[PDB]
Amino acid sequence: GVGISTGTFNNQTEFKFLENGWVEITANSSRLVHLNMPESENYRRVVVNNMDKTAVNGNMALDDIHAQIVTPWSLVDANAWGVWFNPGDWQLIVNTMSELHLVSFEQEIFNVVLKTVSETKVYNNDLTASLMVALDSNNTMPFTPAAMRSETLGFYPWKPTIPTPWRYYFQWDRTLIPSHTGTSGTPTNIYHGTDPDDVQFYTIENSVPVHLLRTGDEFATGTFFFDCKPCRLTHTWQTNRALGLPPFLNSLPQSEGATNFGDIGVQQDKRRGVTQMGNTNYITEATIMRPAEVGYSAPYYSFEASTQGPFKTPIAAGRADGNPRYAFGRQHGQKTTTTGETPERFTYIAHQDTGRYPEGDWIQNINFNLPVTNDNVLLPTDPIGGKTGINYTNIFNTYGPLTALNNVPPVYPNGQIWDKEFDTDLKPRLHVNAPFVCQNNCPGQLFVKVAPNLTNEYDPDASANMSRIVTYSDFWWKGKLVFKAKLRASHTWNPIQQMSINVDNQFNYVPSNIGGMKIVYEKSQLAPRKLY
Amino acid sequence: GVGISTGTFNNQTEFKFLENGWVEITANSSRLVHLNMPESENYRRVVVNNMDKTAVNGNMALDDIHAQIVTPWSLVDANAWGVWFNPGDWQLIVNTMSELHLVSFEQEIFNVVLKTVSETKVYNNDLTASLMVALDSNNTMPFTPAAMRSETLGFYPWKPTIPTPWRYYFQWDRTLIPSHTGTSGTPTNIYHGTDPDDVQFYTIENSVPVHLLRTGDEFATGTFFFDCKPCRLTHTWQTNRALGLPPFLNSLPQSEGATNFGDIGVQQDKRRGVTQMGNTNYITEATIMRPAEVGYSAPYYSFEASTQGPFKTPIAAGRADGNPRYAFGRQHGQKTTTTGETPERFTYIAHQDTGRYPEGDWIQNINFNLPVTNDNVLLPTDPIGGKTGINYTNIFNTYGPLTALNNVPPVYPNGQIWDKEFDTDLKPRLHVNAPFVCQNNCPGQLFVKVAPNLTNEYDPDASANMSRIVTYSDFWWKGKLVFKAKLRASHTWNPIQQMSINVDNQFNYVPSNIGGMKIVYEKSQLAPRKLY
Amino acid sequence: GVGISTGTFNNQTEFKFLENGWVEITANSSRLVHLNMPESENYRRVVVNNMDKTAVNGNMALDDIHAQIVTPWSLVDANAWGVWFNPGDWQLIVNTMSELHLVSFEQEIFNVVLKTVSETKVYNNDLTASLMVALDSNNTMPFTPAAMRSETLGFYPWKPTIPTPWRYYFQWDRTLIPSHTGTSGTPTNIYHGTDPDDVQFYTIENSVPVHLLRTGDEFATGTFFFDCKPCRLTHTWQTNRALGLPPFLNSLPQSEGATNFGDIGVQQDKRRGVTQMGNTNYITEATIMRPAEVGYSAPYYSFEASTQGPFKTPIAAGRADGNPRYAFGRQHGQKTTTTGETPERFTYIAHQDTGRYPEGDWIQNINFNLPVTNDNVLLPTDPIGGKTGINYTNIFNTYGPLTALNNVPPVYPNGQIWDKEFDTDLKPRLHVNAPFVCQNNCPGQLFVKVAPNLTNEYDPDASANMSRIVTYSDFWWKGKLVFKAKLRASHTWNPIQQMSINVDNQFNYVPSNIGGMKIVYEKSQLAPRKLY
Repeated sequence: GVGISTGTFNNQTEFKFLENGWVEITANSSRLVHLNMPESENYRRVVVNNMDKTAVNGNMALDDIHAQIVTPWSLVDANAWGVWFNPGDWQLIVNTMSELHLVSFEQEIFNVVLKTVSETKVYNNDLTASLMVALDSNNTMPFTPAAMRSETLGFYPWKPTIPTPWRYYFQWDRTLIPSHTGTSGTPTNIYHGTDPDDVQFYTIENSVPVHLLRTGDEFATGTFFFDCKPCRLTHTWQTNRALGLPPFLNSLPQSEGATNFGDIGVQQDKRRGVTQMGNTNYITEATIMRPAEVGYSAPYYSFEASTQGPFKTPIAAGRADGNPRYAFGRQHGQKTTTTGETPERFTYIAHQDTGRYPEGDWIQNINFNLPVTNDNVLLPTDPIGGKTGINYTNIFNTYGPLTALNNVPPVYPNGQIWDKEFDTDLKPRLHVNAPFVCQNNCPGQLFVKVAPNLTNEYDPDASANMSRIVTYSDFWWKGKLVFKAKLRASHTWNPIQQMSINVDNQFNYVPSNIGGMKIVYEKSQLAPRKLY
Repeated sequence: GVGISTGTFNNQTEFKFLENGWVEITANSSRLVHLNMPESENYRRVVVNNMDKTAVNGNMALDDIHAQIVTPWSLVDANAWGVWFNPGDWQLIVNTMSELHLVSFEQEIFNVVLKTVSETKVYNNDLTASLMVALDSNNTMPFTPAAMRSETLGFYPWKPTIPTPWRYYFQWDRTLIPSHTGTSGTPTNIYHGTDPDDVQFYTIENSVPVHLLRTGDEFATGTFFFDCKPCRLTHTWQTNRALGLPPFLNSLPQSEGATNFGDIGVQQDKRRGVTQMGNTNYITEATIMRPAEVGYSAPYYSFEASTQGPFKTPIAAGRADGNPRYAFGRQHGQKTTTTGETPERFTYIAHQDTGRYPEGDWIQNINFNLPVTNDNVLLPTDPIGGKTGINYTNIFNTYGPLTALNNVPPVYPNGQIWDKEFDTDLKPRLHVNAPFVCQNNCPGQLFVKVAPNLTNEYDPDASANMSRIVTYSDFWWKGKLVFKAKLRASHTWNPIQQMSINVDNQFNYVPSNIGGMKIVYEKSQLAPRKLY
Repeated sequence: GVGISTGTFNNQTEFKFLENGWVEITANSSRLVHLNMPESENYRRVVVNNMDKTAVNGNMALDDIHAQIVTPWSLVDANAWGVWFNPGDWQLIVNTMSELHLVSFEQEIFNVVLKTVSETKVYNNDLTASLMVALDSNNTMPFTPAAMRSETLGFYPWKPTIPTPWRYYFQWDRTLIPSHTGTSGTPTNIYHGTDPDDVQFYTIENSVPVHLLRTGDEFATGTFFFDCKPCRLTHTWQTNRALGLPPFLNSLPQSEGATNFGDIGVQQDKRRGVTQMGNTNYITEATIMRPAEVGYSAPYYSFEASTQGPFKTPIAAGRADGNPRYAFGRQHGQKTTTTGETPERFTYIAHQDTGRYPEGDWIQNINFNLPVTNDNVLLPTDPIGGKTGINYTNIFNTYGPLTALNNVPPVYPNGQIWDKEFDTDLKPRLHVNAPFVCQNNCPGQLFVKVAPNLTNEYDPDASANMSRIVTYSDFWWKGKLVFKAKLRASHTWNPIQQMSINVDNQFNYVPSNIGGMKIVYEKSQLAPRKLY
């Protein structure tokens, strides 16, 4: 009946140790989730069109034109690290573990409460009303990770949280020709509507069964199981210069200090080795044949425009370009006592040295007369197409068979845990948004809604919105995400980098006078790893 | 369902008589515990700083500076004697039983009722809301015995009671250089913040499971089992002067009265026996060797300072130095019909003679010429450091390998029953606050809270505190605390001191005209026992 | 056979993971040890008498007068942390473990080579000479921890080492009456000789069976197994002021910032609680009855005289006094390429707050009037004995039955691992120099010597010392030490302090331009632990 509890609340992280240095990290999590009824029971097709902003020349990158189907449902999304680990648990993981697997995931909605607002205000229990709950176990609906809009569940167990009102992308065609300031024409900036071939109008009611939980009942998902390749909590320092055997230092220093450098004792054009610039006798530090290329140069800040308008091309690793800029509100790390709509932001400068420094690059003629003349060398200071501010590195691309990369690091507390693989025939090698990629299916999105409490005056043949007795739900969500992780080993003599509390960062991890609480970014990959 | 009770109030105590002179005393205690919702859901960090009162010189001992983590949860603490035994039961224990063991302890919360307040006031039941209940079975939370503040459950079975709002100490660093009145200038009274090395921030949600009871189901703790050493309900009178064989008396008195003393026959330098004064022939009751020292002189009213500011050095046995002074409110013994904030107070003058009388002490020179001259004896009339008010016994310690001591007596009704042993590598001989001390684990602290009963207006991103439906709960708590105790035997001819109702103390044990009740303090070690 | 190798070098650390969160840590250590022949074969009794330095008044603590037996043997001592663990392994231990047991120890000598020098210098193999090796399995000889003098095996595997020449204390009687500068005359400073009742002359030749290893043979000390209680790698932040339930705060702060404190609502004389002060109604955080006493005050820089001369009385834990100060050489952590004789030094400021701050002490009269008048309070500024520098806290001792204490922390690399328990009938609670103390037996000391290669001219009747063929030995030593440690768990929300490499300490842990090395000290007890 009504008065019997339908479950329990758990936010314990349990570390169970196993054979051979493995640990099973059972990250229990639980939250009180609050849900108002939808603005309308209908599905809407809404077009956003900021021609007011993009019609100003030069503001082409501020295009927000898109079409979306607004759904009368809300999504309970736990796909962010902050939902699962408090910072001490994260410290234990990143300091102690080396590689990290994702094992299982399960959810439960329980202790549903429904309450109506009446008349001053009087709140009364709707013991007869129901909470509609759907689990897209078959991945029928379009996938939408809430982390990329900072819309996941909250990161504090003691604060209630809300689900995101769900929406998905309808198809549209849009063209936006680039223009700079002072072009003095009108660029073609128009919206073409929808290709009829590519129309899709999903609905929760047709796609998936819906359970009508009243108050004394509980919903439990199955125990999902992943098959992902490992994430690694260790970074690589070795660029191309670091791979392989250094040259023999024939003349070592005889006294201490920084000024006493060591010298290679043989002329550069009578050294012994192998090089790929075959016409050149010089075997330098920079020209000797390495096995492969670590990382790749990319055309940074370039936009392709498919039919759906311009978009920034992704970059695998940063030096700046590449390093993501997470921005988030008060559920998700900002000081909860802050006043204002301005979000807190950080750029995650990853530890991995896989990236590039474009100002050091250059191209030069095949003849390779080493005291290069200006005509024989193309430098980052040189213009392309007459534009002083654009140089060749902005358009350059060195991706090739010899390129070697690392998967993107975890980004606690805001970043994703998992993402689903593309449905394409040829599939991307790495996802820039999440470390683990579900290979063939991913956890079903859990959609939640409060059923219509109709008024006695309702008449479906009338055109106006149906009068609904105002009702809202509070319900408890429980989740259990299991990881399998390997404890590290101290291969090297020296101590490694480790996450630590210090005088500077102390008060980020304890509340203020008035319960002001925050969570700060903590770097996931700390220990160096021998790439070669 | 809703309408079915889930437990029986029981405040009896059985005395079950086992073979071989042991009684299993089962104490049951039941209380209606009333719980308002917390002032704020967020964990707060609050520093208290009475610089204003400690900056005036001489007020060093009034130092109240501390930091604490004010917590939404409230604690149900039953660790006091008055919760379990009434004066009649306590009489039957102390008057008849020589030693007392703890056996087991268990708790049950039952018959939860949740109610909501709406503005005149109308009180309505909320069958959907839930009491949040958590048990720290693992003792992972910081231990907080409520008896030291007199915030335990109430000691009357009929009155309802309230649980203590929970809080625990945080790190802080402080220096308070002392100063008498008339000091030239201000001492360094300053607060240094918190060491990052020492930060521990605990939360119930991340540490222990939590149960969302609602109105219809119970929470029950398994039978915890103690292993503590016996508390002995009998006191020792024998000072060093009363250990061993008294001297032989040659001239016994021949008539009655106090004037007719008996005399030892032979001169003090011609007596026989063992002294521990190698250069002295006088054998006297002060000088004759004894097996060991009962009790120890300790530096009385010595305040001692750590990183966290000054504190009193505790003392194991009092004579009024050392003897504990309890201040307590109307839940816990004061006459309930009295007005005013002012607590009732007693000082527990224990029977046992393990204490000291500092004004009688003295130290004299090794040479030990008998009628000791002024220069050769240091008396308690003599000033250390020129301070007339501070004689040597204030600065004096005689703890040693020969010190013998008793455990602290039980104090009824306010004294603690059990206490947790320290996680130090070297553990103290006794705790001055409770007779029994848990060797390896102690009963789990029971935390309670009422869930956030939100309103429709809630937005987690809003800076202001969440709007909550004003909720309170009453839940019946039932405890069962089992002891095992040994019946005494009459070894002496003479009868022993006993607790008794008399014309003076009569009306302390029955209610007043308007139903006021009190519980006076009762002495727990009445029968004398043989030390040697 | 001469040429067959007799062992294998091993300096690896294996971290082997057991059930239930235990890690078996197998530290292997291997060294080359160089042993010249003794200066003379005879046992020598030598007395050191530095009257030239201590006859100057005030040079009392510079007393070095002692007697010792200078023994031809040399001791191979591995009893120090740096012999076994490098900084990376120690980082893993301190950052990831919680308690650390000590399991077993074994030793080996292998690949012995003997050589002789003939006059330019010619080096010739001594195929027939032998190295005397003696294990004192029964501990007949006095235990002699070389780490006290910083003469253990060196901490670098790739650098040879030399063993300490063995010596032990003979008995001597001494009196040194102290004096200050400007004392009237030369005080008693005399060497009395030796008490015949206490004479003990030990020879390795008579007390242990001596093995003779030529070149093709080994000696393997079988596995000794310890039974020591665990060392804890966590530190206790709570002092007495932070034990128990904090006082309830009525005036919670309503705005951010350190300058907005909370306040207790109730006046100090109307405040509920318990105090060990029978005549004081003021309950305050200094006076409230804590369970026991964490730490203790001791007479700081007190020197005490035995039969054999003055010595520093030791202190269990420091704030300064009590904190150990190490002086160590090139083998044991100093920059190996430094010129000069001066040792490198550090003072190990342990993280535990069990120490005292003597400037905050005060003692006040039993009446306890609050604005204390000068006569009624003794401060650390007041003179005692008429001396202005010495104050009462130099004499004071707070040690009592209520004292709780922590064991000595590990000090990496120069501190001991184990030490032998004293043979006294009552044994100390702790040792100030090793974390583990062997309960009944401790691993045997290994004494090494190169046997005499006599010349043909030898005659025992000759007055002069014998003639020897100048010879020395190099032998490879290997040892294995096994620990059993428990991995930590993240109880707190907040991260803990952790050992890390950073820009300040980066070049401490890696070799220099001309191959220098150092080992900087590293703190053991990092993570906080709760007492109560």
